[PDB]
Amino acid sequence: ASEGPALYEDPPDQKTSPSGKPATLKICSWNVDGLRAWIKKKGLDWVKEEAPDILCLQETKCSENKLPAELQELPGLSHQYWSAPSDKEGYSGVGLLSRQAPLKVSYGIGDEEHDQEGRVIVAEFDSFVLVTAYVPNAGRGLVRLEYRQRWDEAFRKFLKGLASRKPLVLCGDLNVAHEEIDLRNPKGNKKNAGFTPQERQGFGELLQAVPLADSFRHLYPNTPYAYTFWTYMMNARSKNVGWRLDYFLLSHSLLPALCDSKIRSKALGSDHCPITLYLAL
Repeated sequence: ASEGPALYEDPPDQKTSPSGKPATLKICSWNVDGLRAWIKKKGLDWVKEEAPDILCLQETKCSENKLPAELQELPGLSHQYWSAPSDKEGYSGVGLLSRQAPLKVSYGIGDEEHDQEGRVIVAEFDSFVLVTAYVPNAGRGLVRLEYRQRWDEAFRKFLKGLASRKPLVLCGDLNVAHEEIDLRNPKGNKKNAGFTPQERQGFGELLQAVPLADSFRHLYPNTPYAYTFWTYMMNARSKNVGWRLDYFLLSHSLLPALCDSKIRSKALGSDHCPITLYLAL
């Protein structure tokens, strides 16, 4: 490869808003790459250290009926909701674990075509709606890119609907590095899943249509080498050859409440690292 190590030190946790209000809500999002594999790699021990109010998980690869028992040993996240593929098999899948029960939990995006792979959970709270998503990969050889574009449109229109009623927080694996700054090797990936012009545009359209703001990039518009994903292959993580695929996207009305948007680079357990959002609601 042409890449060597590129340093990134995630700055300190800013736990107060620009107005001086302390953070009241702490959300953590993490593509676990297999719930049971993740647990075996002591992912839960890190959740305990982070002590989030809400935990959102993607790629659980686990049915709602076959959760591992250790999730019961998770103290302050007793309200747990799961969505998995309708075929009841072990792939994709998302989860949402919360300190308090949402006003309402929904699954999918109200479109039968896009709701069969357990990719979305909607949790409505008093002052905002939380959506966690595992966006369909464009696929090897981009064989699923045409569907991904259909997904992008439907998902975008769905979120616009939600945001019309309450402020929206979208988090999870959106499977795209928006800009060149969001991955280590933009040049060699323009025709690969996660950095096709199609996918990058879909992200821009998402920000515009709903509308939503990239919380991390809002606070750190010029910070390079901040990634949330590295291939297991090729010693990529140690060299920091990665992609920023995991986001917290906020309604514009929530920006005054934005305290910080973190990337927990050193937390192991998956090929993705956790991200954490501080909000002063």
